[PDB]
Amino acid sequence: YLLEDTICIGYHANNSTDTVDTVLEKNVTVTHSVNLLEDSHNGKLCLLKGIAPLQLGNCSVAGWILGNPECELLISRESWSYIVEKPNPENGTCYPGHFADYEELREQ
Amino acid sequence: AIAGFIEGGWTGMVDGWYGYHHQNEQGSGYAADQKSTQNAINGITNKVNSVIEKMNTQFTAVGKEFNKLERRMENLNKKVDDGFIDIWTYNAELLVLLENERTLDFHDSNVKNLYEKVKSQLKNNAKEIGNGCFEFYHKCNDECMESVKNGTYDYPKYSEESKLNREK
Amino acid sequence: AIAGFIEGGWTGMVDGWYGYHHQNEQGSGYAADQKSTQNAINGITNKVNSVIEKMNTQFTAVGKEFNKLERRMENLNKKVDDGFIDIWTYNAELLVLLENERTLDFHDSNVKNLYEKVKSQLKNNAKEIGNGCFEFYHKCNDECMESVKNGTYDYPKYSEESKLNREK
Amino acid sequence: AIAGFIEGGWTGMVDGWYGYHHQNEQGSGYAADQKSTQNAINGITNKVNSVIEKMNTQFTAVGKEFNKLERRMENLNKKVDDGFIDIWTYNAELLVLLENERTLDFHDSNVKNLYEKVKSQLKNNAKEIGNGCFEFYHKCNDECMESVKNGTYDYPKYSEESKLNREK
Amino acid sequence: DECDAKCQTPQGAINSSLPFQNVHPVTIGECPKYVRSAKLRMVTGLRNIPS
Ligand SMILES: *[C@@H]1O[C@H](CO)[C@@H](O[C@@H]2O[C@H](CO)[C@@H](O)[C@H](O)[C@H]2NC(C)=O)[C@H](O)[C@H]1NC(C)=O
Ligand SMILES: *[C@@H]1O[C@H](CO)[C@@H](O)[C@H](O)[C@H]1NC(C)=O
Ligand SMILES: *[C@@H]1O[C@H](CO)[C@@H](O)[C@H](O)[C@H]1NC(C)=O
Ligand SMILES: *[C@@H]1O[C@H](CO)[C@@H](O)[C@H](O)[C@H]1NC(C)=O
Repeated sequence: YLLEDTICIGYHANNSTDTVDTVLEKNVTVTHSVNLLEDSHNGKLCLLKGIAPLQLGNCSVAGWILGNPECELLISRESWSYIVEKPNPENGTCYPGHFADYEELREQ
Repeated sequence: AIAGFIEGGWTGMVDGWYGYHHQNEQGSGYAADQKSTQNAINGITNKVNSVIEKMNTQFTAVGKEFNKLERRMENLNKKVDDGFIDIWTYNAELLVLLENERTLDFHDSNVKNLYEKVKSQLKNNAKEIGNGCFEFYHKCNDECMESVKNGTYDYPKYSEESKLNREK
Repeated sequence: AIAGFIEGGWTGMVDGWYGYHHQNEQGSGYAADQKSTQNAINGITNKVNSVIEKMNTQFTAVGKEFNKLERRMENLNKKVDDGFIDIWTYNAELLVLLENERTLDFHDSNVKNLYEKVKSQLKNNAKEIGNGCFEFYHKCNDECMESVKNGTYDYPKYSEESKLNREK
Repeated sequence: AIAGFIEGGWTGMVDGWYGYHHQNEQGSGYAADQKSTQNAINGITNKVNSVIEKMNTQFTAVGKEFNKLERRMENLNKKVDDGFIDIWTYNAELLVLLENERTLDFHDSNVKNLYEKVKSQLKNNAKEIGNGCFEFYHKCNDECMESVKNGTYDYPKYSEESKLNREK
Repeated sequence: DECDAKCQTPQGAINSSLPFQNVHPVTIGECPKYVRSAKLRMVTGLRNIPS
């Protein structure tokens, strides 16, 4: 009829709504977890290992390197970590012709 | 054990992962077993660090640009890029699924073992009543209680003291 | 458990993976425990789907053709093709070996747990006789039987009824 | 079990991995259970062979040399070489970590099972005294001893012989 | 922007401490490996079963 002195063994619980998947079960809510997948960017063209890139505006590598009159980028840079070009620059080889080994120069 | 014979978890225990709940003449309390908890915390952390830190990457520019007379190289390069994504996506997805099951199984085996510790000391000086609950056949003080926890529990000091209330 | 203390399997049980065999005054029967069976069926299916469905492939033409003055590219391309085959062949062969052992271990732990369920309800109202066989110290009807199965077994309703034949 | 309830290992047992230590009127001895030991030796060997032999490699020259106007190909090739090293280094490091834990867990489950064998035969014809130590309530000869080992132990032939010293 | 990174994507920079990313396949830097996955979460704690 009565309940004397007791010791109960058990486990922790909390307000966590985190869910994981196992090889045997889906959508298992858990106390503590860790995300391994980066799904978010800052939306900015940052510096790389302390060095800024070379923004070319409306110029292509060709336009900038040949010195197309619409390309100048004022008092210019002397080191860059990578290059920033627009999907379709509008200022390149203003006088038509073939640029030899262009993809090679771009890489170098 | 976890969602098995011990149906749920304690929102009352905030000092650990696995532990105990005692009630006596002095009062009731939630106490986490700091030895099984720490070894589980350290162990899991190690698993996680291994998954993250083992991935070491050097500086690399993935992209390659080709001309209209370099379609084979362009495709060779796509084959590389895609083959690596295929491998990492499969491996990563499967590793997480496998070791998440392993982690969950590991906790279960720790609570089943924490239970067996208490069952081993309190041979017939207590009764298996609820889930992971044990019902003392003797008067277990805030002293005897905190002694079941650190495993230094004295079976004889309460062996005969239990026998009286036992046969009844 | 599997090929362990329970030596073999029942060709008589066709309704599940793990179950029971009862014999009483009414008759004998093979009944699969539909709860442990279903959770095992669902779980394994998930493991399998994960192994198959996680492998997603886009449209690709592996082959590349080179000229007599493109032996380096030809070989670069062989290096890619072979490196990927080496990885998939090793990973695939090893994953199957590892998770086949894991599947087999999982069934074993389910039958050992199904046993412990029955042992937990029938504390000393029965005797451990054979492999996974329990010998009732009381008259267990087609009613009490089907009650050990769904875990709603009434220990007191047969507690004293056992005691008589027990001491003998 | 391993570094658990059975605290340490025997430098005295040199004939196997898991076994027993007996002491009686005849004398004391260290004897390895050659059935659990062999199945563990064969099993682990298989795991190892699978890790080594599954790695089959054909004849290949990794290195490729390019000219000053082939920097893209040079880098494409570096991307391949590095991508494969990244995969193998991660996979290999993680496989070893995972299956080393699995091996260690496997030994533990074998000693816990070897214990339960002995506990199953010697129901109450002996007492659980130390770690994996059992204290006979009867006179167990070099004959009865070597019979607990091969599992052909005769419970009745010593059942009543124990009862006398038992109640005392 | 004036920000500093270890990994640059065409749409913005990424935190390189994690082993994987599903942002963009073509990156520049010390980058997490690109994966097609939507979630990659490892359980550390116990199943949250509080009722
Ligand atoms: C640099 O790019 C600009 C922008 O595309 C070019 O300007 C165009 O020039 C044509 C000339 O017939 C005009 O009709 C358009 O209105 C201009 N576009 C814009 C948006 O202003 C220009 O040709 C390029 N300059 C060089 C030297 O390459
Ligand atoms: C996961 O389960 C929770 C309830 O436990 C529910 O709210 C949620 O919608 C589920 N998610 C999916 C995708 O099934
Ligand atoms: C590029 O061209 C657009 C118009 O097409 C103009 O608004 C912009 O200021 C130009 N310069 C740069 C540096 O983008
Ligand atoms: C980067 O990621 C790690 C792990 O996800 C996190 O601890 C850290 O705060 C993150 N930092 C930034 C700036 O996002």
